[PDB]
Amino acid sequence: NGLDLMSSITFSQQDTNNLSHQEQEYLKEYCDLITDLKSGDLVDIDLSGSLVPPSDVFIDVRVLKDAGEIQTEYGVFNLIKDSQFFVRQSDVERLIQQGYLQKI
Amino acid sequence: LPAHLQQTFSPEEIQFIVENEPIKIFPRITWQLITTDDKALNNMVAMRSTEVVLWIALLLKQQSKCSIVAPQWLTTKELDRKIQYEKTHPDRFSELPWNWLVLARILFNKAKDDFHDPIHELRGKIQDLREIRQIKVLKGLKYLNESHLQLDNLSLLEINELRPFITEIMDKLREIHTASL
Amino acid sequence: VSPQQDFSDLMKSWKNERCSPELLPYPHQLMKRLLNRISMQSQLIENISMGFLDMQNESKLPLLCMETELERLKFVIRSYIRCRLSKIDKFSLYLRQLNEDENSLISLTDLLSKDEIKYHDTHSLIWLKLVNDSILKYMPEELQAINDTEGSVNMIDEPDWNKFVFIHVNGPPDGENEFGKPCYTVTIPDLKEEVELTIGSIYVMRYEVIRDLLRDDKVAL
Amino acid sequence: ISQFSEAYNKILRNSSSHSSCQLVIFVSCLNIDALCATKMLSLLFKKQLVQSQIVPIFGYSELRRHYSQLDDNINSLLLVGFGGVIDLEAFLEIDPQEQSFRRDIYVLDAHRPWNLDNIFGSQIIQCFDDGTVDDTLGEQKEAYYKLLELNDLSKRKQRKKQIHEYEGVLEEYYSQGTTVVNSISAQIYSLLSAIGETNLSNLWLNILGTTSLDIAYAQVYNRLYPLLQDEVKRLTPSSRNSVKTPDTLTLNIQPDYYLFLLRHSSLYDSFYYSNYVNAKLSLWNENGKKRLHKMFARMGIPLSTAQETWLYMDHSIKRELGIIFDKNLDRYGLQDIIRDGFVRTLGYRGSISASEFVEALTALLEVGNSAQKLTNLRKRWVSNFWLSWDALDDRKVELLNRGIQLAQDLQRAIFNTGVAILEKKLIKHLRIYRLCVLQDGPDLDLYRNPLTLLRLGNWLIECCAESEDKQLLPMVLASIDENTDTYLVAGLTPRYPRGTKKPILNNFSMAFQQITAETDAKVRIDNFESSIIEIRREDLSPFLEKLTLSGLL
Repeated sequence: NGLDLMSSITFSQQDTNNLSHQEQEYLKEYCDLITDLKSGDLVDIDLSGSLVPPSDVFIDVRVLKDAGEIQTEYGVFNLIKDSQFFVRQSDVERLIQQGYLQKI
Repeated sequence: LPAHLQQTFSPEEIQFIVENEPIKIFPRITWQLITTDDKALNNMVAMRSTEVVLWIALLLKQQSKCSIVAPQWLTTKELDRKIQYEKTHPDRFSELPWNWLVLARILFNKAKDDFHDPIHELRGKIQDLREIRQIKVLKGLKYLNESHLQLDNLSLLEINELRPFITEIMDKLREIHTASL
Repeated sequence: VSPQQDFSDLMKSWKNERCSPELLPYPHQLMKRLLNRISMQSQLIENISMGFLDMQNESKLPLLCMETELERLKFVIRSYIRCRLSKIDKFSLYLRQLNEDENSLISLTDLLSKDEIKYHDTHSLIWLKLVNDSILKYMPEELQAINDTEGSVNMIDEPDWNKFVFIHVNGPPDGENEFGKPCYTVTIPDLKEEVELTIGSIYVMRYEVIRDLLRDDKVAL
Repeated sequence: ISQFSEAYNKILRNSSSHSSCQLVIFVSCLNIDALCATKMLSLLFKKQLVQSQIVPIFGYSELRRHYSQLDDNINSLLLVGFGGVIDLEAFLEIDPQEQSFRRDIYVLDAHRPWNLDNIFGSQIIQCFDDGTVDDTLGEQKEAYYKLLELNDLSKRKQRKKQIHEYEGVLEEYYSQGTTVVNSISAQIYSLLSAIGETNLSNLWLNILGTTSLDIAYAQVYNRLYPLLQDEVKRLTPSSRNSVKTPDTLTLNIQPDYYLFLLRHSSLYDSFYYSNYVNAKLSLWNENGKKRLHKMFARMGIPLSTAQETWLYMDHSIKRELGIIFDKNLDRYGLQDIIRDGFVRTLGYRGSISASEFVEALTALLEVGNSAQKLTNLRKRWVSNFWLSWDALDDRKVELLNRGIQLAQDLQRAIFNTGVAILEKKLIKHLRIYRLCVLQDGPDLDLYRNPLTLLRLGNWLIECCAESEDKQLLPMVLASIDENTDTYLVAGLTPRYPRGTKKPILNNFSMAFQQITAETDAKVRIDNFESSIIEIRREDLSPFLEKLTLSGLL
């Protein structure tokens, strides 16, 4: 999840309806369960992301057919297919999980 | 849910760890900053050595605002006494900085032009000391028993690569033997 | 009490955590003073970053430094707790059985975080609720309770104290436990005779024999 | 009109920030010079860690889609290779915002003459005109201070007579051919040396830049060798080898050849496809093909040894490669082959000729990848741009070779088809100028790219004229596959046989704008270059007739 600005659980998990609704209730209840952990910290977290440590600390992201610009948080990165942004690790973590960024 | 690896460390994580070790630097510069854990420094004097943590030296090296010192143990003339001392004690692994592999990867990526005679030499030396030492580990690994091992002086990376293996088949081995008495 | 020391202890805790087969006490005294400290510097850097634009009709370095640092240490604890929550996910039952029993120390406000306890009970709840409308309907009368039969078993597992963990021996010498020839500590495995332990050398053994050394932090993992 | 270092400090002060920065440097467009420039530029930014947005623009019309759409916080803008011809102040408009204007658009261009509206009347620039044409250039200087702001009947008549007096000479200016003075890269390096960075791969970027265009003239480049060779003298990896050594291990001077792909292809195929030699020896002709073999009979190089890849040829032939050519080539009139060139050796991988590298990148640009189709195609070129951008990096060589296996193939296409033309004698000498059109051919997919037709057009204008009396006459080409009769037609410039008296200033730029202003029949200047336009087969023929007359040259 998914990740900035989560901001809702949607379009994820290609299994969707094919997987049993009994599990999906558990699932939605579970991400609802983790929203509270998100709400205790005050880290900030971003717990969902950054399993792999920052270096260093600016990277280069090459657009991958994404539109864009949807980068509202922090700044309007103005997403544009065939455009690489010499942007720090901060918004890279959040945006790479979605599927916009490609090369770290 | 850490997923990977998870029981062993990640190769990257041990660099993430080692970069917390301080080493000396040669600042070109002449705010504050307190940061948190640094404690340093009064404004660094150009052409004056000082002791700081690694990740900041690397950071300030990307901007080439500082020239990292070479470690006294990283030299080819120094390494020579070490492989000489290693061939001649096939049992013990000698004396290691314990980070030496990972510092050997890190300080060669950028700082390489700072070293005296870095080229085609030290990499040849440590790729070697990372050879006979590795096979010596695989031939010292036949003596496996529960529960003891002397791995003596051994790198963090070397620990991390073979960890799942040893601490798994020790958990198949010791598992029958504890349970058969 | 120094920041650097709280950090060294943070790292120490992090390693000891990812190594050991089981859960460790929740270190609130430190982890909370860091959870206050980072709330301080994250506000401070945004304040100095915003005040910096006023002198603007210089050097971004201590700001970049600071910020990178904060990314690193905000990673560290996030690995920590993201790990512990997993071990809670695996030990939920065991912990439950540990809670219903009197002796010795149950979850309380200590063994788990005031944040973690919520995660534990809610996960446990929604899990039981999942399996309840899924496969227990259709409920065996003996199998009503989730606990030991015994056999096999279930869970119970895994407070496994015999698992191997790489350990590196470090701690202040008085010259407590040093019996020679080099140094501390005992050892005394139950199945075998002492090695015993030498301090400049890492020795892999069971987690149980060393748990007390772990408590004292006389051996890193 | 400014110090490079000071323009730099300006783009420094408006830059830093948070959420920084913000600047978009526009890399444009299809010209290898652009890469050469903006890569050392981007590396320079990464040095001070200044965040940047870098855009691969193709169409000149395409730039409007960008600048008009996404701009928010960006106080300092940078642009490359555009605006020297057509002014963006009118094109973008601007509309002054807030003196001490908030946004500074730097425009870097090698093209001349500058637009009149650009240099004088400072709004968006901050011009890069420095230092090539300063000049004066008194013709643009009197163009404004006179014009602006401009018994009484004779003073009115006198005044107006003066106004037209300035307007005539002004009309001489800005109506003219577009010709590159110096490679933008060179100047970025002049900007770079004042800051104090001597970096080796940087310098290699300069060498790449300069040698981007030697396919087309020099023109000043013949005297650029001091400005490079001195710099190659300002550094050195080691006083003596010390073989190799595995690191530094850098660029050096060698007797390089306009000969094509000497090091990465077989020798015989390296003459047979080379561009300068396809002319003098009449290689499209079967009767001339033999003359090559006679060259090899003169060299004593086996035919079988000529067919073998250059890495593996015998050592004796290598040591004699700089001699045998002296002994022989002189006799065939081929005496201009041997340049003093630059070659960077990566050691155990191989070595690479400055020029051949450029052949690799060009190779990358077109291959190895109703308005929806053209947009999607130009898009494919935009993606492909980065596939070409990556090859510049040292750490990945593995794909650079994917360029070269293409660069060979392209020639094998280009040459082939090129010969397919001369067999039918499709050249129309006309009267005022030479002209051609390809009505049919194999694999027009390769010919879609502007630069492909720049190189085919180049090998053809080079082939028709050795010289080859008389009257170097600019050439025209056309091709069509899909996108419903787009029939791309690129302007060209004559080639002197190494003895070049005048720049000669391609006039198609003007001749096309005269037609866009007349009946404008399906005429599209959409491509960034003034020499190359688009047309439809319906309106191409009346366009060709209106091209024939009135001739501006």
